[PDB]
Amino acid sequence: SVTSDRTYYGYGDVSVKNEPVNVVVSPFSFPGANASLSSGGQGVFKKPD
Amino acid sequence: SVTSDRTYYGYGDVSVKNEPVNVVVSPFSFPGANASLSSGGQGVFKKPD
Ligand SMILES: [Ca+2]
Ligand SMILES: [Ca+2]
Ligand SMILES: [Ca+2]
Repeated sequence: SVTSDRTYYGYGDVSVKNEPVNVVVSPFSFPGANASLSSGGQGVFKKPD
Repeated sequence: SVTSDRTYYGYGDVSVKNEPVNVVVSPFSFPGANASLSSGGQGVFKKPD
């Protein structure tokens, strides 16, 4: 007696939470400790991490 | 839902404090002590430091 509207459903959800990367900074204080940078000087400074 | 502005930062500082050199002067009083410089005289005067 009923004319069914033939439509059933399925569903799902997608969760995009974080950003791809975290650029953790540990800044450099390049004259350093137990060192010295003078005017006109020339050299190299290294920070591994 | 958010469109991230994808920019992270890193930083560091450089410390140029001193001038390259210190010209310590210890002046000379060349007629010296226990010596004598006369008019028209000729000679040599030495200061090691
Ligand atoms: Ca993050
Ligand atoms: Ca140098
Ligand atoms: Ca100085």
